[PDB]
Amino acid sequence: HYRAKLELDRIRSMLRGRARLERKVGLKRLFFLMRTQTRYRVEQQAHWERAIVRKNVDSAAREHGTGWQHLRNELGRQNVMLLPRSQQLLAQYEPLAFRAVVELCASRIPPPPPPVVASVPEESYTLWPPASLSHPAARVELRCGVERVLRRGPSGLGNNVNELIDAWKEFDVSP
Amino acid sequence: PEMAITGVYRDGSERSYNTKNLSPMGIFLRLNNLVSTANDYDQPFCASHLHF
Amino acid sequence: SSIFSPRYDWRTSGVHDIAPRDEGDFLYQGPQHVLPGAHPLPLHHPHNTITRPVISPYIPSPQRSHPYFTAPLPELPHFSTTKPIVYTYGTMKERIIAPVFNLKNEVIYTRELDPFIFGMYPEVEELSKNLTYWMV
Amino acid sequence: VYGGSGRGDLLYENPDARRHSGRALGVLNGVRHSSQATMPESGQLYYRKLILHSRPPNGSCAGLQRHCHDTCNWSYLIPSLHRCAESAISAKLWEKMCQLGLEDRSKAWVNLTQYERQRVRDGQNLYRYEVHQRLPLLEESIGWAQLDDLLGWFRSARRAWVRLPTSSSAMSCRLEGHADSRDTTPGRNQVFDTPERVEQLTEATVHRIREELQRLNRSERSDCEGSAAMRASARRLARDEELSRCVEEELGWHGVAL
Amino acid sequence: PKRKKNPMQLRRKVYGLHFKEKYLKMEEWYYCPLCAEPKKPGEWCRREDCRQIKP
Amino acid sequence: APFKSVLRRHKHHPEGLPLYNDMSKQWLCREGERWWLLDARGEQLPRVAAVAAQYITGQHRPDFTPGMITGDHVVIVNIKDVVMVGDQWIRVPITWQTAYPGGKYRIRLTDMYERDPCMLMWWFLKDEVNRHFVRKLKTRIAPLEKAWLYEDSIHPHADKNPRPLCWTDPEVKGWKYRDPQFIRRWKPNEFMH
RNA sequence: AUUUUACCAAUUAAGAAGAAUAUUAUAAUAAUGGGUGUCUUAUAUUUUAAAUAAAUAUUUAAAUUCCGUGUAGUAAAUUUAUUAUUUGUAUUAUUUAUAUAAUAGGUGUAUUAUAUUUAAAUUUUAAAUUUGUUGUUUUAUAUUUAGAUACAUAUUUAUAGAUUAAUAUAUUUAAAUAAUAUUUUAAAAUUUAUUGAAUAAAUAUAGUAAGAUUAUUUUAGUUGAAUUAAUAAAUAAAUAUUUAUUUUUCUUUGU
Ligand SMILES: [Mg+2]
Ligand SMILES: [Mg+2]
Ligand SMILES: [Mg+2]
Ligand SMILES: [Mg+2]
Ligand SMILES: [Mg+2]
Ligand SMILES: [Mg+2]
Ligand SMILES: [Zn+2]
Repeated sequence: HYRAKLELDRIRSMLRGRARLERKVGLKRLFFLMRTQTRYRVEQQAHWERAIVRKNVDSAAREHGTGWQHLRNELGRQNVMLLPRSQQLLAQYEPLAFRAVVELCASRIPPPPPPVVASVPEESYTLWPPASLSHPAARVELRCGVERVLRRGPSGLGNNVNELIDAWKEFDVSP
Repeated sequence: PEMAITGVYRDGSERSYNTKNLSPMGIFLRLNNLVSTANDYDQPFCASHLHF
Repeated sequence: SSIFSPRYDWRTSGVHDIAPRDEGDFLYQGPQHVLPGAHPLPLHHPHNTITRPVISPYIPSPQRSHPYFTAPLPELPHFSTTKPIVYTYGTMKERIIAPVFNLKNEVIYTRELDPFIFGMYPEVEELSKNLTYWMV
Repeated sequence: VYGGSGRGDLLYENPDARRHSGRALGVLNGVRHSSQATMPESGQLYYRKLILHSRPPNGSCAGLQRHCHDTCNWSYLIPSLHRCAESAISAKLWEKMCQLGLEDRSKAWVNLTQYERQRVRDGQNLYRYEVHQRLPLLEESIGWAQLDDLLGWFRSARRAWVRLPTSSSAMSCRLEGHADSRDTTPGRNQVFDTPERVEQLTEATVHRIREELQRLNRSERSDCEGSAAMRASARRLARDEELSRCVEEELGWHGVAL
Repeated sequence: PKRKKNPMQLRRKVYGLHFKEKYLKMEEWYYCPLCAEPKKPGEWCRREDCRQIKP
Repeated sequence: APFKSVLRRHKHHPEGLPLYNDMSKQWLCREGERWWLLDARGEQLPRVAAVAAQYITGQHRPDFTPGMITGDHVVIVNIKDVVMVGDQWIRVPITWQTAYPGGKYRIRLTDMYERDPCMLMWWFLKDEVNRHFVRKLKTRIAPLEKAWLYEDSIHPHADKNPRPLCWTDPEVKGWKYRDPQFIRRWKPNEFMH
């Protein structure tokens, strides 16, 4: 049996009275305290914390005219994906933003469509070679890739796509 | 020699690690932990402590 | 304490004095600085040549099988082994000649050893058996 | 810094190291969280503050309801240095050194034994250490010092055989050590220019001795003018003469001239 | 059923008035005008002066 | 270690019990305190008690913290005209226990109403509060003092200007009804094509 | 006109020859009962007998026999011998005290849920016995200190069948020759003596009642089965330690 004695000896100053004066009583008290605190943190703390945050968000929504039920359902529908912690943070520190979220949920704005399944380009069915050129599907994939490259932030590569695709022609030395 | 490494920071704080019969790889790891931490505070990791 | 133990690193300050000594403490200059005792291999006994002098023709090197001679020196009398040389299962399979010394710290001549006696390559199991029997 | 060693304490205790204990540290007095056991995070300011302020008052801490000794007084700091010099160098060795110096001008040291040489060196070292310790309190008390102790400031140095610097001599150089490794943490009163601060302190105390002598002379002259008669006490006359001769000789020994 | 009592139960007695008025309480005294001694009002000295007149 | 002194206040003690409206504790805020008016004409007792408690305990605030006991002052008016559905004023029991043996007092809602109409509202507020705060005497007593009950319509709280709090009961619901039949309006283009 | 609320806190350096011809084995050479503050004589100062005892023994066969309680000279006077205070503190190891104490005048609270300081949220302590696994039984004031014994291993000299009841028969492959020990406290009065129910021996033994049995952070199988006294019938099952079978298949499977 490994009784946590040498570790819990240093926390006896937090206790009072006989538990702090004597050793074994304080060690038993600290052992029981740590065990019950671990049990509560594992199996019962999250329930109370999430209930508190849910009640705060529900009160913030009721001050605007809705409830936690409808707000949560419409957030899931509109696919906003905001955790209750973030909802509470917005309700407490960004009331205008939270009110705008509520107005979005209340309005008849079309929610985004489901993600489109990855399709195959029409050129993949073309005979190649038809009889030193690139595959048409591969060229279209490269064009879409360069488009996505230029779409993310501003960079010195330029907005045009043909000149950036034809970089191997530039790197090629004229024989 | 005291089998321990000490880190003295730019605010007088001192952080010591025990390296008795500890491999040099572990010694290097503890030294990098020393140079990585600032040793200016100690706060838990919770939803209320995410933002300082 | 144990390495994987919570009691191992609860002494987080005070073990060292912030102020260093003025006679023996020094700063690390850089990679070209030769630290006293620094060695990549773990040497619990860091004894070197000067502190623990070795007496042999050559310093034991990975190129040389044994630090002693391999062929009789033409300027020193060579004495063959009293009994003929046989190479057994554990012998070094190489000729070993030791430079016999005199009481005046001068090499007198060179005498060949026996690989069965001084060529049986050591083994930790047998060394540990001997040591354990002696200490018990 | 509160419990271990104060500002003018000659003691040296590492506040985080329990080197004055006959038992392993079982209970930690200053504890804020249950996680302070397996990793007390000591050395951080916000926790070592709690620990060192929960520590009890020691003999030098002078707890609140208990009386606190007068330490910042020049009239106490000077006899401290004098008693340290007497504890370092005995009277017989002091007389032998004085005779040897007045006879050979620091040239016949061969008569002294190696043990006596080492005693003199250790005494000079301890005097330098205690001067480095008392330097802040001395610079604090230089304002309201008295002439007797201002002269004892040089008397103690002469007795300890330490020539004070002026812009043997042991206060001329600093302790060797690279500035990148020397201790510089705040909260610990440690001067870094000892030959530069003690020299200006000697200049200031010379000016203060001159001011005190002039104040005594002016007070005597004003008293004589108020009495409208030249009737001086024999005690006061003898005291003035002997103090003038003493300050002259003891400042000439160190090398300072008014 | 009797058991050891914690230090808190040992300090409950000083909260009552019975403990305060018994042990820790000061006196109302003055100086005997005839003996120059501390004297409580009501109790006198053996001397002839203190018996005839009450100091 | 925290320590609560045994020498606490008592009802027989001459110092008496305090008013949380007058206290100045740390966990008691008074800046964000609004005054609401709640008319109880027709509204049922448990519903009006829940609506009042949700504003008393400060649960309607987004920054509500269980420790900090902050809330709004609700002034309930026309408690004498409160309405409960039939047979409840006679059947609903209110019981309690006293220190004497066999002292199990059991009174009807009618009896408590003819004694004092405010007692019913106070009892239901106590129940709605103890539903969530029963552990700490502070958290279960301090909210109740923020309710200002008044039997008749008159009240001295005219300076605070109580706002007429509006609240909707969770009972309102429209059961499906028959689709009404009406004549259809046609269109010339529809008749053409 | 006097005039500082109640409650709430802490073990640490140790001053001193107040630590040694010190404890326990170890000496193979002496020995007529030791009694100093002692001290006349002894019809009054006598203990002896062919056995297992202050003398103590290098093996596993066979064999009497209704649990085989078992091994013989290695040398014939040969060097396994009952040793002891100093010509090494005898040497070599091992162990060792229970006298002496200034420490803080207030961090959480003040109408009552029990340490982590933003106030809430959490609980009644452990170890054994109860197999109908409890609400049954028993123990624990605290501090310090004693307290319990199956060898996790095998390097060249080197060489290892069986089988009939027996006389016999022998055409089949290996091997790291090493033994010594095996919880603790107790559950009972008979024994062997002595002195007028006590005294001193017996780890004697109880098919054996009951309890205690010192060492965290770990890395792989079954959670109610099995149950045939006794001529030629494939096989008891669980638990645990080591250890072995890579065959097909649409995925899976602790045999
Ligand atoms: Mg969790
Ligand atoms: Mg307090
Ligand atoms: Mg002692
Ligand atoms: Mg003999
Ligand atoms: Mg023990
Ligand atoms: Mg198995
Ligand atoms: Zn009198």
